[PDB]
Order: sequence, then C-alpha cells, then structure tokens
Amino acid sequence: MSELEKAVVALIDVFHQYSGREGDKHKLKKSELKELINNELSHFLEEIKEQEVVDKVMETLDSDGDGECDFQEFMAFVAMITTACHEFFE
Amino acid sequence: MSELEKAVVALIDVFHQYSGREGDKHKLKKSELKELINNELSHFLEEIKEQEVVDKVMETLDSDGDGECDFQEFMAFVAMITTACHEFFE
Ligand SMILES: *[C@H]1c2c(ccc3c2OCO3)-c2ccc3cc4c(cc3c2N1C)OCO4
Ligand SMILES: *[C@H]1c2c(ccc3c2OCO3)-c2ccc3cc4c(cc3c2N1C)OCO4
Ligand SMILES: [Ca+2]
Ligand SMILES: [Ca+2]
Ligand SMILES: [Ca+2]
Ligand SMILES: [Ca+2]
Repeated sequence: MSELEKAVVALIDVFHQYSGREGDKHKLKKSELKELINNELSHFLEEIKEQEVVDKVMETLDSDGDGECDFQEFMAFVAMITTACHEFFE
Repeated sequence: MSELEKAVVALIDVFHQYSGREGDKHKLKKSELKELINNELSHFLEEIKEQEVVDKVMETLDSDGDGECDFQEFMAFVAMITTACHEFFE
C-alpha cells in the first residue's frame, strides 16, 4: 500500500479508537470527540477543558444535526483544522 | 506527534504532490486526480483507463462546481471510497 493508503487506514483506525467506546460505535459523541482532540490533535488544537467549548466544536462540525460526529463529518473537521497548512506545502 | 497527526500530514503531502503539478496549485484538475488515483489509490480503486470514469469521479467529488477537486472535497472523496473498511475496526 502507498503512503496515502496507509495514512487513510491510520485515520480510520484512530477515529474508531474513539467512536467505538460508547453508544453508536461508528460516531463520536461529545465525550469521545473531546478525548480524541485532547489526546490526538494536541499540535493542531488547544486542549479542551470546558464543556461549553466541546459543545461548540460539535455544533460547528455536526452538518446533519444528530449531535454526533460521523466519519464524513470527521474528515471535514480534519480539512478545517488543516487550512493554515497548505501555503507551506506550495 | 500522534499517529493521527502523522497520517493527516501524510494526506496533505500526497495531495500537494499532485495538486501542485499544474494550474491552481491547491486543487486537482482531472489529469492530476487521475494520476493520484492510479498511482496512490490502487488498492481502493481500479486503475482509471477510460475518460468517462475520470469525468464521473470528478463530477461526483466537485461539490462547488469549479471543475477541480480542492482539499475539502478530497477528504470527502477519501471517506467515500473507504466505506467498506469501517466494519473491520469494530
Ligand atoms: C499546518 C499545521 C501543522 C501542524 C499544526 C497546525 C497546523 O495549522 C495549525 O496547527 C502542520 C504539520 C506539518 C506540516 C509539514 C509541512 C507543511 C506544513 C505543515 C503544517 N501546517 C503548518 O509545509 C511543508 O511541510
Ligand atoms: C478497507 C479496504 C482496504 C483495502 C481496499 C479496499 C477497502 O475497501 C474498498 O477497497 C483495507 C486496507 C487495510 C485495512 C487494515 C485494517 C482494517 C481494514 C482495512 C481495509 N478495509 C477492508 O481493519 C483493521 O485493519
Ligand atoms: Ca461512539
Ligand atoms: Ca452528525
Ligand atoms: Ca493543480
Ligand atoms: Ca471543486
């Protein structure tokens, strides 16, 4: 497999490390999204310590309105937190 | 860095390896998208040998209608072609 295919499989793996913990095993509820951001995105985002901050993050990404982050919405979230990076690649 | 972060950076890096070849350096035109799929996604997708297949993939990815695949749209494309994987992580 290519570097790209290995990165995609790695992305899916970590998403499931969090979505599979509670309730719907294929979506992140707020407590799972909080842990993923704090444990795994520490270079891209500030640690979340307040409930109101997690609420807003979820509200900003939850495009279909079900209260949870599915894989499609997570992938869009990954794109949003990378916006500043592209200029450095060009 | 975390496994997720390394994977995200790898995804951005391969996108730009193709998007930076011609024209808009931050989007994939049809030629760049075909090249990326054929060279980097050969486990997830069949080799593209027909113009109709390229046209259809671009049409399906291109949510803003500019004829090119930007990074957000690429993240959505990655999520689409990996749907069969998820059941292996629960
Ligand atoms: C984006 C970026 C990265 C890490 C953390 C971040 C952001 O935006 C805010 O939080 C990141 C990681 C790695 C690279 C590697 C290379 C880039 C840009 C990167 C970023 N950008 C700065 O350009 C070439 O290699
Ligand atoms: C997703 C899958 C893989 C290769 C080609 C594919 C798909 O779906 C459409 O075409 C793939 C590669 C690697 C892994 C690794 C592990 C998974 C699932 C994978 C897949 N699925 C089947 O679960 C645990 O590790
Ligand atoms: Ca869950
Ligand atoms: Ca949702
Ligand atoms: Ca281009
Ligand atoms: Ca587009």
